[PDB]
Amino acid sequence: FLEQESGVQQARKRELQQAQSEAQGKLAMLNSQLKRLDEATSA
Amino acid sequence: MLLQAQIEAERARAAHYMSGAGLQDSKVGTEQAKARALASQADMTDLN
Repeated sequence: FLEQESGVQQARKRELQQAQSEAQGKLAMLNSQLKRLDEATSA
Repeated sequence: MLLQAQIEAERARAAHYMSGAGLQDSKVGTEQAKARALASQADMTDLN
């Protein structure tokens, strides 16, 4: 009851997925440009 | 007759009744706990 009244109940449940998905996708896609730079500098 | 009717019956009845009294005094606490739990559940329902 305490949680549903303005706590982790509606704090985390978005935080978890949004932060995880955003950070993972952004880091992988930023590594994409690193892979492409390696492509350019190799062949 | 008399020997068994006294030792066997009455003392046993006393023991049984004291045990029952102790059991009731124990059950009081479970009643308290049930009351508290139901109050909490009602609070949850009202919140929702």
